[PDB]
Amino acid sequence: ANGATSFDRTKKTITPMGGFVHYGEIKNDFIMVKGCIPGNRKRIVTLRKSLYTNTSRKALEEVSLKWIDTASKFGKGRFQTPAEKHAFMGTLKKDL
Amino acid sequence: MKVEIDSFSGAKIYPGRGTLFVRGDSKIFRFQNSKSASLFKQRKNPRRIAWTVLFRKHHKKGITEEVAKKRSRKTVKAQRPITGASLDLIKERRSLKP
Amino acid sequence: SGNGAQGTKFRISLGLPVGAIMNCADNSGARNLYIIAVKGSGSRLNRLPAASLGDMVMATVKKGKPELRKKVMPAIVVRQAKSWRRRDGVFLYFEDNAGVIANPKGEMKGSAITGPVGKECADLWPRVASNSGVVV
Amino acid sequence: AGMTTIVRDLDRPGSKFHKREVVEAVTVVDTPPVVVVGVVGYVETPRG
Amino acid sequence: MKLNISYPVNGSQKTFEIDDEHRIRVFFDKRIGQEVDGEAVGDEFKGYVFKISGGNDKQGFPMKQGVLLPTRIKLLLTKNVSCYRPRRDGERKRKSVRGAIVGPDLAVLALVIVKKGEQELEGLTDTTVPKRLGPKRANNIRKFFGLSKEDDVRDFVIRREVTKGEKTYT
RNA sequence: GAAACUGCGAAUGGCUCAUUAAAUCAGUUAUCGUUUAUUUGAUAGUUCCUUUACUACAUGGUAUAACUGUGGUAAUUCUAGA
RNA sequence: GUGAACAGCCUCUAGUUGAUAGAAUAAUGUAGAUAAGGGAAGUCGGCAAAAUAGAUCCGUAACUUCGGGAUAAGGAUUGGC
RNA sequence: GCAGUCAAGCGUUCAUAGCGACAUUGCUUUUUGAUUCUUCGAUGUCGGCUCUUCCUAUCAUACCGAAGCAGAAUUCGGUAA
RNA sequence: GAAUGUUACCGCAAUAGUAAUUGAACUUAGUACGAGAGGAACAGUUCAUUCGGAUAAUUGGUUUUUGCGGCUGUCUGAUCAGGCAUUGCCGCGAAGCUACCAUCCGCUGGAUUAUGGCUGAACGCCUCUAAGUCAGAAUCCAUGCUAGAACGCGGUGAUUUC
RNA sequence: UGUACAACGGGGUAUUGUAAGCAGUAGAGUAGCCUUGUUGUUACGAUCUGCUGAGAUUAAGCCUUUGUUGUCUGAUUUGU
Ligand SMILES: [Mg+2]
Ligand SMILES: [Mg+2]
Ligand SMILES: [Mg+2]
Ligand SMILES: [Mg+2]
Ligand SMILES: [Mg+2]
Ligand SMILES: [Mg+2]
Ligand SMILES: [Mg+2]
Ligand SMILES: [Mg+2]
Ligand SMILES: [Mg+2]
Ligand SMILES: [Mg+2]
Ligand SMILES: [Mg+2]
Ligand SMILES: [Mg+2]
Ligand SMILES: [Mg+2]
Ligand SMILES: [Mg+2]
Ligand SMILES: [Mg+2]
Ligand SMILES: [Mg+2]
Ligand SMILES: [Mg+2]
Ligand SMILES: [Mg+2]
Ligand SMILES: [Mg+2]
Ligand SMILES: [Mg+2]
Ligand SMILES: [Mg+2]
Ligand SMILES: [Mg+2]
Ligand SMILES: [Mg+2]
Ligand SMILES: [Mg+2]
Ligand SMILES: [Mg+2]
Ligand SMILES: [Mg+2]
Ligand SMILES: [Mg+2]
Ligand SMILES: [Mg+2]
Ligand SMILES: [Mg+2]
Ligand SMILES: [Mg+2]
Ligand SMILES: [Mg+2]
Ligand SMILES: [Mg+2]
Ligand SMILES: [Mg+2]
Ligand SMILES: [Mg+2]
Ligand SMILES: [Mg+2]
Ligand SMILES: [Mg+2]
Ligand SMILES: [Mg+2]
Ligand SMILES: [Mg+2]
Repeated sequence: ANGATSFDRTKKTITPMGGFVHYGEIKNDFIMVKGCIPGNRKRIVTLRKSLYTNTSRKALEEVSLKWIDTASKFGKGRFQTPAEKHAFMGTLKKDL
Repeated sequence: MKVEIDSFSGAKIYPGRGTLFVRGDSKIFRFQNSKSASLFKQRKNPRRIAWTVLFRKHHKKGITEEVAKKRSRKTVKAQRPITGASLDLIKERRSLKP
Repeated sequence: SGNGAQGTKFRISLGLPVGAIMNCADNSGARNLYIIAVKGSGSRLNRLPAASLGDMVMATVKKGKPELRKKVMPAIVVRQAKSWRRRDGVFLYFEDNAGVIANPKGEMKGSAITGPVGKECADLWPRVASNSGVVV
Repeated sequence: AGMTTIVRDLDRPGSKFHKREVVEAVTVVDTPPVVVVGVVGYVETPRG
Repeated sequence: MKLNISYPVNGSQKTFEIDDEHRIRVFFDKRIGQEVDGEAVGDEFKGYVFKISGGNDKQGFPMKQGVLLPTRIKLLLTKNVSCYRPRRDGERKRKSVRGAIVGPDLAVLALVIVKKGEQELEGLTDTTVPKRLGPKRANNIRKFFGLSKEDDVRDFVIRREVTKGEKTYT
């Protein structure tokens, strides 16, 4: 329930279905940061404390997520979970 | 945070996904992706497009156990009998005979 | 934007450069509006001024009651057709480019607005909130 | 690792989106614990 | 949103107010008529099964069984139909209606009890309100008391007491 | 005797003269070419069922308003659940 | 064969498979394409590019030396069985 | 082309807030002339497109001093490219 | 990229470059001032322009994924499945690249100019100035950011035997 | 010589939109044999339907893998 939320609560991790594209899973502690970061997927990055105390009010805002999109990135993502998928889908020629 | 559905394909649209078309009459059409959105622009009719919810509903596809039975009901038999008339004598005058 | 607009407009994709002609959506006799300028726009050499939903322009009436032609009037862009994006994350587009002639204070010359209207426009101009039918 | 969308309410008294939800883009950095293998001290000089 | 609950055994009814999304959210995506297990909505309601009978969203428009949809739509309505009372013979009016599918936009949800809980509810299982009128037509009297066609109704008709000051009547 | 149901009426009246030139309208015809509430006159012994172990005729069925109560909406001759 | 066709496109007979080669797929190019919203605002100038197109049927202005203008313009249609 | 000095006048009154005659001293080399030193065994003309950089005699933006600056607006000036 | 023992890792920072820009609304406030007409600003807030560096969750573009499907002509007897038509044509199209057509981010200290002042003589008075000194700008120096001197430098690891 | 690497295979993710084969009382229809029909029969017929959100493709810069198979000392050079 790592990519779950107080408002979502469904046990799921941040890893999108089929995984992150060109990376992997993320089985360790992770940093969710607003927006985009220099560097590309798989690159070593260094996160660093601010050099000043920002009174911005843009910072100082204390966020709480409602929801974290876990749908597949590789292709046009429909479903969050294989559970949720199997729900809407119905039953297919393989299955149980 | 609503999850809408595709006015063409019948697919869940989770937030910030696909496009939203506002037609001339003010009818709003929501698409999950550029597939519906283009099939829509092409004047395709979802009931003829085999992978559509709408198509599947009309063709009776995979629904099964939603047409299977269930159990929802009650058993009650309670006695009110009437307002302004003494409800004491409403079960004394009701013992029936037959 | 500018004069008489109450509030501030968050940025929207610009779909209407100068010389675009947009449907005139009011009852004031103008058939359409040809955009010669976009109020509050910037300066960068060779960049065409371009307007979005709820923008104040300066237009001429290319088709319509001859009393409305051969002159400049302010106008306000109520419909886009170039998909923009809101902060609630939805990319949405109307089916036509449409505006309604107004005055410098932002008061419509016409009594009604035929067709829907962008909310970003209604929030910004009150007298559009008046004449508007279904909004967004 | 990648990026993904988020939905959260907005707290900005004065904004047109105050208390309405916004969707926002975020990235995720795979960040297992580092291990401390050593210490290095530095002294000041007129050359730095 | 406000819950409006009925006990169609005692004739009891009373409302309630729930503000928590996780409590409410049990009702979302559920239609009118779908049953609800009560521990989800509260601890008092554990063991109670609720039937979703209708309700009104904000701005007040009623729901309508059968529309599906979780939104408002405008329909043509004729005689003998919900959310409309015809003013004139063969008159139909095009009126707004809220869908049958529950949503966070609902200001009131209408509820009906199916199975009793493990605990009594204040104004529902505790209090019982009697039916206003009793049988009037002949054979319906015979089916409230089971008399056959011999027993002669006239003494079995209900009699309601009332007082005129110091004169009590029947 | 309120309310409400049920019935009947709201297609008469009143106003206006925009459209309309073989249309209307007028006088004169036709319905052996039709529909017609109401009014008025008449008009109905037959209804079941392999037809002795009979079918309520001393009279068969519920489901609704008003009402009672719980409600929704800024708002209407709005109406919901019970 | 398709089609009005000695057109384009595919094929039989015959004749070729000759034109330095290998590995990559940076910039910039030469030739071939596409692009949301706007639509000549570009520019000396719509240069370039795009748009149009076959047939059947409907329809067709000024003006004219009466021969034209005219495929004027504008439309509908077209597979398979 | 730009900038001074004298201060007769202008500015209701008031030479210099803002201006300024008759005179007069200068600066500038995107004006035009004058010259003919270089290039006639050749240094590719006008304009635009594109792009960089520099000047300041500052149009805007920063902070100021004047005003015939009540406010609002404007004008003159300074440090400023 | 040779050479300053070899090779490796972690660093310093001389010098050089450097970056942010402008506007509007809310509020202040129908306020200060004014007879009136008119009519500000400082702090606070929400956005925006122009510029810059990134980035691709999402939306859009691109299509030889020649991935799936459709179509014309013809050729393989038909069938299946395919070839050719300088990538035959069409619809969708993953990935990648990519767009103020998309999203995210753009630091704060010091010293000064003009100018206004303090103290204060020269000149018993007077003066921001002569000595000394306060406040001060989109300026300047640093902070920050990009290089890292291939002839500037530090710390550290391991350093070959037939 | 192992939480090794690779080539396949499996699973997920995704793309298209229902494969071939067979079956049918679907099919505007149409032929043929007589025993001329109280569905007479045998077939042929664009298309439709069912098996079938099937089939095909899916890292070439997607994710993953207990299975399968294979690989694991060739070359040069350097010293205060
Ligand atoms: Mg796409
Ligand atoms: Mg230009
Ligand atoms: Mg009348
Ligand atoms: Mg009934
Ligand atoms: Mg050659
Ligand atoms: Mg060649
Ligand atoms: Mg190229
Ligand atoms: Mg294309
Ligand atoms: Mg274009
Ligand atoms: Mg034009
Ligand atoms: Mg021009
Ligand atoms: Mg030009
Ligand atoms: Mg010319
Ligand atoms: Mg010209
Ligand atoms: Mg020319
Ligand atoms: Mg040309
Ligand atoms: Mg095209
Ligand atoms: Mg046809
Ligand atoms: Mg004076
Ligand atoms: Mg004077
Ligand atoms: Mg004088
Ligand atoms: Mg010469
Ligand atoms: Mg020479
Ligand atoms: Mg030369
Ligand atoms: Mg030269
Ligand atoms: Mg004065
Ligand atoms: Mg040596
Ligand atoms: Mg005010
Ligand atoms: Mg005054
Ligand atoms: Mg894309
Ligand atoms: Mg193909
Ligand atoms: Mg050829
Ligand atoms: Mg940018
Ligand atoms: Mg700092
Ligand atoms: Mg000094
Ligand atoms: Mg070095
Ligand atoms: Mg070193
Ligand atoms: Mg199928």
